[PDB]
Amino acid sequence: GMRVLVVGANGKVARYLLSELKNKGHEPVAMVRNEEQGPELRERGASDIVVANLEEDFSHAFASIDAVVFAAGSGPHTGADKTILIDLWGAIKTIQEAEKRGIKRFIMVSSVGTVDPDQGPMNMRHYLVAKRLADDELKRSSLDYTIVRPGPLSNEESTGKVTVSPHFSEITRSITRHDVAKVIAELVDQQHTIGKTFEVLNGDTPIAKVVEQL
Amino acid sequence: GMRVLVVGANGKVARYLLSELKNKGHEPVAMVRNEEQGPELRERGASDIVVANLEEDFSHAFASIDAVVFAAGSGPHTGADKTILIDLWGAIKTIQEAEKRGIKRFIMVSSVGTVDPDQGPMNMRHYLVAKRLADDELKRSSLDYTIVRPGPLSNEESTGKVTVSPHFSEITRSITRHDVAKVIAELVDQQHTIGKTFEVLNGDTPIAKVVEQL
Ligand SMILES: NC(=O)c1ccc[n+]([C@@H]2O[C@H](COP(=O)([O-])OP(=O)(O)OC[C@H]3O[C@@H](n4cnc5c(N)ncnc54)[C@H](OP(=O)(O)O)[C@@H]3O)[C@@H](O)[C@H]2O)c1
Ligand SMILES: NC(=O)c1ccc[n+]([C@@H]2O[C@H](COP(=O)([O-])OP(=O)(O)OC[C@H]3O[C@@H](n4cnc5c(N)ncnc54)[C@H](OP(=O)(O)O)[C@@H]3O)[C@@H](O)[C@H]2O)c1
Ligand SMILES: [Cl-]
Ligand SMILES: [Cl-]
Repeated sequence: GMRVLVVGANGKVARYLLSELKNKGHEPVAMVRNEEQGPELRERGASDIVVANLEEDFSHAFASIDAVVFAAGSGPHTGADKTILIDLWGAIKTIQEAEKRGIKRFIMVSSVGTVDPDQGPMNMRHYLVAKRLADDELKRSSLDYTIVRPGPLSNEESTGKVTVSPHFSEITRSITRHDVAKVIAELVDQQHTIGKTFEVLNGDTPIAKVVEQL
Repeated sequence: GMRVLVVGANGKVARYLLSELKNKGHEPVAMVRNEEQGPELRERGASDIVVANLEEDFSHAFASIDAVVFAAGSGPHTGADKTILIDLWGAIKTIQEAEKRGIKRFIMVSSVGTVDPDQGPMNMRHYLVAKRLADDELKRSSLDYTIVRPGPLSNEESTGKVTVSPHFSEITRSITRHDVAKVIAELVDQQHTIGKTFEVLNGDTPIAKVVEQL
């Protein structure tokens, strides 16, 4: 059972992820910007709460941690300034802090669209570049990484069933946030998933079996 | 005499740079987004004009080129989306295109503030990260690079006199855009400046002598 720091722990995927990690026998440590978000994240599955901000010194957050999941993001309501500062620069600093501390296991929540950002919708291209460049920083690191690139996210209830590819030639489906969380929790302690980058949609294959074959 | 592609050739520094390169015996090739900008850049010193856009396929621009100067930028009037897409992603693609083609000589026009972007003014921090990460991409490349980090830019007339440092412990001065252009033109064909990153302010030392000692 790993102590897993969830960076971005108040987000929609992350919230589900706290519960998925708990029920896999892990100890989810939720990182939050303000202390008042903590009580409900404990109800959702967090073992511990750490109050830290990616824009400030957040090194204290990484104390006694076995694995990091980067699930943070600025979102569609803050500017492209925050896409740079959170999704890209924040991720880069989380990676450096994990190396510094010797935390080997790192799961990146990325996105489809990142293999070829210049072919993505112009209105999204800045986001896709930010995600891509963060992925590349992880790929250049010494960490035991896995990069999960979900398709378009939905808020439907979990199906428990997905499809994966190193890279789909087209994206014609969505994935529920519940199911992304399930995928991450399934692979956090799977050594055979180290060094893997994959895209994930809802589909027909049970999540446990998909992860077995990654 | 080198054929020097000036990326961002319609900008304020770049415009002066066309003339500085010409009068050093180089052939400045101005890259512009639209053809109508070309006639005046020829008057300012350009030997040739190439019409290309960093957001589209611009590989044709790099034909018959000996050196690249990246002097492009989104500016304070477009969004942080364009800081990502031009200053960072555009630079990254220019670097890749230079490697692809075997163009060895690359001069980056960067900025002070990049050694420690989190200590810079919050309103500028996204820009400083973009510049920093572009600099790091160049530093990881196989190119014969020089990175010039000017201080705050001014539109005063050239003094011809500067101060340099690997990194100033404080910035209490500006530098004219004329003088930045002079610095770049001075070092483009100087082999001893390869692998050098430095900050540059106006000061007391003639530009030729500063470059001799880099
Ligand atoms: N939308 C899509 O269709 C789509 C597609 C592919 C990939 N994705 C990616 O999937 C990820 C997870 O999705 P999601 O729906 O869970 O996103 P979300 O609900 O926006 O989660 C983002 C979290 O990041 C946190 N955060 C923001 N700034 C922070 C900072 N400075 N320090 C620490 N935390 C900070 C937020 O905190 P607060 O609670 O304080 O706001 C929020 O809880 C996204 O981040 C996105 O990049 C999305
Ligand atoms: N302001 C400061 O105090 C300061 C301090 C330190 C460093 N700097 C850096 O110094 C650099 C040079 O300064 P400057 O004053 O010459 O800037 P500038 O006048 O804004 O020059 C930027 C140029 O980039 C071009 N450009 C924009 N998008 C492009 C694209 N997609 N493809 C090709 N070209 C594109 C613009 O073209 P158009 O002519 O079509 O607009 C413009 O000519 C800046 O880029 C900045 O990063 C500035
Ligand atoms: Cl793609
Ligand atoms: Cl600095």
